[PDB]
Amino acid sequence: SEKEFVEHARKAGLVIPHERLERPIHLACTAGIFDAYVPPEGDARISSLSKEGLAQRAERLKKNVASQLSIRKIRESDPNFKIKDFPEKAKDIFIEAHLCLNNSDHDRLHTLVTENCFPDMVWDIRYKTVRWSFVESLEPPQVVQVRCSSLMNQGNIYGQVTVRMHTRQTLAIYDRFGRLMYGQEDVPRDVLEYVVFEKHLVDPYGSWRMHGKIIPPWAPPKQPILKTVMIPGPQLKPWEEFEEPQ
Amino acid sequence: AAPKNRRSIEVNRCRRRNPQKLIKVKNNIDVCPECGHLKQKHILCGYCYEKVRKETAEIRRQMGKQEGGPFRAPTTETVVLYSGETPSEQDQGKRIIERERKRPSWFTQN
Amino acid sequence: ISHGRVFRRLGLGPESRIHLLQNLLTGLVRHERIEASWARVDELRGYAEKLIDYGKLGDTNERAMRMADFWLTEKDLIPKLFQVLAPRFQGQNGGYTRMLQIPNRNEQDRAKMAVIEYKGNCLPPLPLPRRDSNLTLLNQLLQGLRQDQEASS
RNA sequence: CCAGCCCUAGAACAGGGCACA
RNA sequence: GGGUUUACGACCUCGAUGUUGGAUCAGGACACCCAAAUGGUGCAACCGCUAUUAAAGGUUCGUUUGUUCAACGAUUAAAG
RNA sequence: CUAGCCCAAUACCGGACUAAUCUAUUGAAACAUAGAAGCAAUAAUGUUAAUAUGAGUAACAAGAAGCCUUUCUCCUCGCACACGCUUACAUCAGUAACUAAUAAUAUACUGAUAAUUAACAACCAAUAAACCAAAACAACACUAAAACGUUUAUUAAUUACAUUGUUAACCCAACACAGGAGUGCACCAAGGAAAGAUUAAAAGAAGUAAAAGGAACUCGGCAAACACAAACCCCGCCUGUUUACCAAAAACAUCACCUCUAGCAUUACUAGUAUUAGAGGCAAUGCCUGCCCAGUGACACCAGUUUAACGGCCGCGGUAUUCUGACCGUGCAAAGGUAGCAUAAUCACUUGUUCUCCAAAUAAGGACUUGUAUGAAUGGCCACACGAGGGUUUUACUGUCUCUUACUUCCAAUCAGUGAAAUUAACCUUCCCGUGAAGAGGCGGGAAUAAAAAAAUAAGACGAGAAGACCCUAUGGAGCU
RNA sequence: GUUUAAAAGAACCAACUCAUCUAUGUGGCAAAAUAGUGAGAAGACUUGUAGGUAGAGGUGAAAAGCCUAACGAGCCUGGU
RNA sequence: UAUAGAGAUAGUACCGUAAGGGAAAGAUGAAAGAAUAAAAUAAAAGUAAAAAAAAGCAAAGAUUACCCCUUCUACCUUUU
RNA sequence: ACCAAAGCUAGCUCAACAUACUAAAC
Ligand SMILES: Nc1nc2c(ncn2[C@@H]2O[C@H](COP(=O)(O)O)[C@@H](O)[C@H]2O)c(=O)[nH]1
Ligand SMILES: *C(=O)[C@H](CCSC)NC=O
Ligand SMILES: [Mg+2]
Ligand SMILES: [Mg+2]
Ligand SMILES: [Mg+2]
Ligand SMILES: [Mg+2]
Ligand SMILES: [Mg+2]
Ligand SMILES: [Mg+2]
Ligand SMILES: [Mg+2]
Ligand SMILES: [Mg+2]
Ligand SMILES: [Mg+2]
Ligand SMILES: [Mg+2]
Ligand SMILES: [Mg+2]
Ligand SMILES: [Mg+2]
Ligand SMILES: [Mg+2]
Ligand SMILES: [Mg+2]
Ligand SMILES: [Mg+2]
Ligand SMILES: [Mg+2]
Ligand SMILES: [Mg+2]
Ligand SMILES: [Mg+2]
Ligand SMILES: [Mg+2]
Ligand SMILES: [Mg+2]
Ligand SMILES: [Mg+2]
Ligand SMILES: [Mg+2]
Ligand SMILES: [Mg+2]
Ligand SMILES: [Mg+2]
Ligand SMILES: [Mg+2]
Ligand SMILES: [Mg+2]
Ligand SMILES: [Mg+2]
Ligand SMILES: [Mg+2]
Ligand SMILES: [Mg+2]
Ligand SMILES: [Mg+2]
Ligand SMILES: [Mg+2]
Ligand SMILES: [Mg+2]
Ligand SMILES: [Mg+2]
Ligand SMILES: [Mg+2]
Ligand SMILES: [Mg+2]
Ligand SMILES: [Mg+2]
Ligand SMILES: [Mg+2]
Ligand SMILES: [Mg+2]
Ligand SMILES: [Mg+2]
Ligand SMILES: [Mg+2]
Ligand SMILES: [Mg+2]
Ligand SMILES: [Mg+2]
Ligand SMILES: [Mg+2]
Ligand SMILES: [Mg+2]
Ligand SMILES: [Mg+2]
Ligand SMILES: [Mg+2]
Ligand SMILES: [Mg+2]
Ligand SMILES: [Mg+2]
Ligand SMILES: [Mg+2]
Ligand SMILES: [Mg+2]
Ligand SMILES: [Mg+2]
Ligand SMILES: [Mg+2]
Ligand SMILES: [Mg+2]
Ligand SMILES: [Mg+2]
Ligand SMILES: [Mg+2]
Ligand SMILES: [Mg+2]
Ligand SMILES: [Mg+2]
Ligand SMILES: [Mg+2]
Ligand SMILES: [Mg+2]
Ligand SMILES: [Mg+2]
Ligand SMILES: [Mg+2]
Ligand SMILES: [Mg+2]
Ligand SMILES: [Mg+2]
Ligand SMILES: [Mg+2]
Ligand SMILES: [Mg+2]
Ligand SMILES: [Mg+2]
Ligand SMILES: [Mg+2]
Ligand SMILES: [Mg+2]
Ligand SMILES: [Mg+2]
Ligand SMILES: [Mg+2]
Ligand SMILES: [Mg+2]
Ligand SMILES: [Mg+2]
Ligand SMILES: [Mg+2]
Ligand SMILES: [Mg+2]
Ligand SMILES: [Mg+2]
Ligand SMILES: [Mg+2]
Ligand SMILES: [Mg+2]
Ligand SMILES: [Mg+2]
Ligand SMILES: [Mg+2]
Ligand SMILES: [Mg+2]
Ligand SMILES: [Mg+2]
Ligand SMILES: [Mg+2]
Ligand SMILES: [Mg+2]
Ligand SMILES: [Mg+2]
Ligand SMILES: [Mg+2]
Ligand SMILES: [Mg+2]
Ligand SMILES: [Mg+2]
Ligand SMILES: [Mg+2]
Ligand SMILES: [Mg+2]
Ligand SMILES: [Mg+2]
Ligand SMILES: [Mg+2]
Ligand SMILES: [Mg+2]
Ligand SMILES: [Mg+2]
Ligand SMILES: [Mg+2]
Ligand SMILES: [Mg+2]
Ligand SMILES: [Mg+2]
Ligand SMILES: [Mg+2]
Ligand SMILES: [Zn+2]
Repeated sequence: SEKEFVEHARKAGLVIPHERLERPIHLACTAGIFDAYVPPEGDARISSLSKEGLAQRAERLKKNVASQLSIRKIRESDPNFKIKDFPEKAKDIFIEAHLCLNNSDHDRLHTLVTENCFPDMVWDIRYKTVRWSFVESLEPPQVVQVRCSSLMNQGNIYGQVTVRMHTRQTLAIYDRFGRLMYGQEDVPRDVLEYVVFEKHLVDPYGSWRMHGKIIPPWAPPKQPILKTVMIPGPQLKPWEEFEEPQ
Repeated sequence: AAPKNRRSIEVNRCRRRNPQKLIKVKNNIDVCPECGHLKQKHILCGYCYEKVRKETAEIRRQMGKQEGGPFRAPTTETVVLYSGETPSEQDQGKRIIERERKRPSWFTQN
Repeated sequence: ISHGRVFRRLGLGPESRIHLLQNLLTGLVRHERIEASWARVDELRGYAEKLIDYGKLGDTNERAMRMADFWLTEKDLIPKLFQVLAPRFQGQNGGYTRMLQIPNRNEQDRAKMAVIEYKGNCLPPLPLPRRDSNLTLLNQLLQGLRQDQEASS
């Protein structure tokens, strides 16, 4: 007669069991971006001409002292590190990561992108179908800036490299029922992004992993969705009156 | 008396699925033209009545705070005014309750 | 067989029903608007009308005085009944109360509930059910019929 | 036609009334 | 010929078919007590005695007794 | 006839195969040959666990409004201690679910934190002597002879603060149970709420009222009543005790009266001593208790004595015209039933006969009385008082009844929440006649027959409940003599 | 409390103790209760605490009663 | 191999005043410091998906066709 | 589709040997 129920699922963590951990948390990456590169508002008009863009890009890459000392730090920490063959590897990593997210290959996707890039690109898409492809690239990827974050508590250095890409992709996100949701699979839309890769320099392996994706604030808005959206108003209690904002 | 045999699921279903035991649909449901909530055509609106009841409870709370006793009822009429209002020539000589809230849109001055 | 019965059985008997109605009438006189069960309010409405009539009978009437003394349990409401409720009901004949069925009680009993209110009180007006305007299709058709009947005379 | 409200109609469901006033 | 009494038999029930009288409600048979239609009489009349047909409807209230019965009081068209 | 694998079955008997396991050798998309067994479940009112039917049925709960804990309507088992339970107590927070037989939330669930502080209570001198003289307002007394104390002498470590019980809405009854519970205070100044919300069907429970009659009802005046009185018998003298849980009595005990058994000392009887103490009978009191020691007991160890010890107290025939038999003959006994009462609580006949009571009586009371089976301490006859004992009358009273009715409350029906029980082979679960393990829903011959709810009545399901308690059987028991 | 020269195994009637009769209840509030009505109520009276008598027995104002909800003889264990 | 094997997760909860009796209850993964957690059965009885339409031990012969037609007195035990 | 279902382990049983037989905590 005396019986009760069990399995009341509750998640309650405290600072005492958080800090009495025997081994610290090994992080293969940092939280976010330390020094975000703010691009000039004239990219849309300088990307039209080849020489006037590449010249300014090389000037910005060579004249900044912070980027130069960071490249020197990466060079002294790991040999055979050159910036000339870096954009090709960055483009390869980008295309293979997008193909891995297309094929739903979470293992190779984890090997390619880092722990800050994986959730932001798998969470809202794990229940959908993607048809992404690579057709053309008008402007080759260009290394904009290079930064390095050194924390002396553990003695760990993370080298981040920002690469501006002008890419031409075909994106089509389908629904879990099979209907088209976002865009067509044949329209080669032009995208401009700034991929921030990161690498742990103290690590013996130290693979290059995509860390962040910067979009300029003046970038054109994304393509409209196919369906319509209703935005609800403030759900009013009986003893509350609506206030019309003007 | 005790049952002679076990009633089968067939007869049990025939008994407790008869339309006499099913929940009947209501056709007197309408929307309230004021707040848009659902109500019956012969019953007051729950939302509007809750608004009026909250306002009435606040008014009664203030009018009871005005009278420091349980057996202290006014022998004159009463008038409730809101922030930014003054007693008229017809409302003078009565008890006055003053609310800091602005006058609601449904409360008519009269 | 309950043919020709006008009072419903309430409480623990006739005296208990009288006491329940007396408490309800005291509350109604005090607050000018109360809410209770639909049956109890429907039973109390007639007593409220008769109480307003007895209050209109005057202050110096010993019958009305003792009736108010019996019914109004809180003795501070008898001057109220005789100097607020009765004077403000002078041109009216029988339209003293307003009873409206409110939704069922949110408690588990789901009782059929009503609200009773003395007309002309200092409280927010209940959301009374208003009829349709004359600008409705059917009402405009009936207005046209009425105008035709007026012109035909 | 049957929301509601009354009933000399009724356990529930049914049934009779709701314009004179 | 019937299966109302007592008996006879021991066929169904002893992992239960509860046993007399009453109260309530009665269903049915007729081998009819009354009521209805007749025959015979040693049927004068009133009362009777038998027999035939008919079962839609009735068939009382009390004292004693646990009583079914039984005795008694008052009646009823009769108290089957 | 055409093909075959070429002739039914209960108890018992025989044979050939065989499911699933383990082992020894094969096999390795799960098998073969052998050897072993905890070797096969449609049935034991079978065991365990889970599920259905009954059934969303029986049943269960929170007074009202309100400014939200403030005022109204009612009923009154409250405070403390002892005993007992141990934190269920207090503050804060939460309740989706678990406890409250439902919610609201919370003294009854969950978690954290706190608490009951000694002056009240517990533990808190011995050794000898003086001590007969009750408590009951105790002045003074009665019988049943009655707890409760000081003083004197010898030793009693001697020096602040020791230890322990301090909450509660509580205990014993499987339960937050209409039950059982010691003591001192008061009857409210303290405790609480009969209704979750409607309607006002039947039936059921409780109450109030009722024309005329007033027991005509019924086993009975049971119950009820505006009555709450007077008498007659039976049985027990009376008060009292008894079958906890179907019998409270006429049963037991009882004062009184009778029998037996004992001449006596350190644990009963008894710290008593025949006017005493035990083992018993019968029942106050009044009149009495008649005969018998033949048998069986007990004293006497054989005679003999004992019945207020166990127990018994007679036939057959004729007689005073015609009915009885004062009387006689004969026989057996230990004596042959005395007084009294008597159709009784007394075998049957019996509803014996008669008088009173009633209009009517197998009722009650008074008489007659062989009761051939009454009867005298296993006691017989009357009497006062007494009895929730068993019967009978007289008024009074009334719904007991003629002959029921009206209205309230709990029930009831609907709505909302929670939610059992006996029972159940499966049912797609009609009626009549017949038949049949001898009373049919299931068979036969006929009639009837859209399907499902809800509310009522109990004729049947040889309805449920309890392996009939009556009867019999058992080479089954047990109590008593 | 009342009546009594009375604390009289007297009387009326409370607390209290029993349980006469009826009606509900009958898997119920309850493995014996509720309501009304009853009997005793200064005594052979009720009752608190603590101890004793233990089953071939105890105790018994004999009902073959009671001895931890089933007693013509408790319950548990073992024989089993 | 968790209704088995010791009663045993334990002589513990719980039931009795006591002696004494005496249980049931475990199942992921290398990692849950992999619960926007991943895969195999979705196979008992009981329900839902999906209440029922004359007639009858509920089936069989069948049939274009679920019933409608025709035929068969549930099973064990105990008994003549 | 709910209710549910399946693990292989905890451990037990019977013997042999055996120090020689009321474990640990006290
Ligand atoms: N003694 C005896 N009993 C028989 C014989 N045959 C049948 N029975 C009994 O009859 C019963 C079964 O009836 P049956 O199956 O023979 O009709 C069983 O009790 C069985 O023992 C017989 O030949 N001799
Ligand atoms: C007699 O017929 C019997 C009585 C037994 S009571 C001693 N009744 C039923 O079996
Ligand atoms: Mg109509
Ligand atoms: Mg016969
Ligand atoms: Mg014969
Ligand atoms: Mg026989
Ligand atoms: Mg024979
Ligand atoms: Mg029998
Ligand atoms: Mg049977
Ligand atoms: Mg008849
Ligand atoms: Mg005839
Ligand atoms: Mg005639
Ligand atoms: Mg007849
Ligand atoms: Mg042949
Ligand atoms: Mg054969
Ligand atoms: Mg084999
Ligand atoms: Mg076996
Ligand atoms: Mg099985
Ligand atoms: Mg049974
Ligand atoms: Mg059964
Ligand atoms: Mg079985
Ligand atoms: Mg159910
Ligand atoms: Mg319900
Ligand atoms: Mg039912
Ligand atoms: Mg009910
Ligand atoms: Mg306890
Ligand atoms: Mg609850
Ligand atoms: Mg708590
Ligand atoms: Mg206390
Ligand atoms: Mg009510
Ligand atoms: Mg209540
Ligand atoms: Mg209620
Ligand atoms: Mg009724
Ligand atoms: Mg009645
Ligand atoms: Mg009366
Ligand atoms: Mg009368
Ligand atoms: Mg009579
Ligand atoms: Mg009679
Ligand atoms: Mg009486
Ligand atoms: Mg009397
Ligand atoms: Mg009298
Ligand atoms: Mg006596
Ligand atoms: Mg005397
Ligand atoms: Mg005694
Ligand atoms: Mg008894
Ligand atoms: Mg007793
Ligand atoms: Mg009795
Ligand atoms: Mg008595
Ligand atoms: Mg005697
Ligand atoms: Mg003498
Ligand atoms: Mg005697
Ligand atoms: Mg005598
Ligand atoms: Mg003698
Ligand atoms: Mg002798
Ligand atoms: Mg001799
Ligand atoms: Mg005489
Ligand atoms: Mg006799
Ligand atoms: Mg009589
Ligand atoms: Mg004799
Ligand atoms: Mg004698
Ligand atoms: Mg003698
Ligand atoms: Mg008497
Ligand atoms: Mg007595
Ligand atoms: Mg008596
Ligand atoms: Mg009437
Ligand atoms: Mg049928
Ligand atoms: Mg047969
Ligand atoms: Mg048979
Ligand atoms: Mg038949
Ligand atoms: Mg047939
Ligand atoms: Mg037939
Ligand atoms: Mg025919
Ligand atoms: Mg029946
Ligand atoms: Mg019934
Ligand atoms: Mg049958
Ligand atoms: Mg029967
Ligand atoms: Mg039966
Ligand atoms: Mg038997
Ligand atoms: Mg019996
Ligand atoms: Mg016998
Ligand atoms: Mg034999
Ligand atoms: Mg033997
Ligand atoms: Mg006395
Ligand atoms: Mg009583
Ligand atoms: Mg009464
Ligand atoms: Mg009393
Ligand atoms: Mg008395
Ligand atoms: Mg007396
Ligand atoms: Mg003792
Ligand atoms: Mg013996
Ligand atoms: Mg003895
Ligand atoms: Mg005896
Ligand atoms: Mg006896
Ligand atoms: Mg016992
Ligand atoms: Mg086990
Ligand atoms: Mg076990
Ligand atoms: Mg299934
Ligand atoms: Mg058929
Ligand atoms: Mg037989
Ligand atoms: Zn509204």
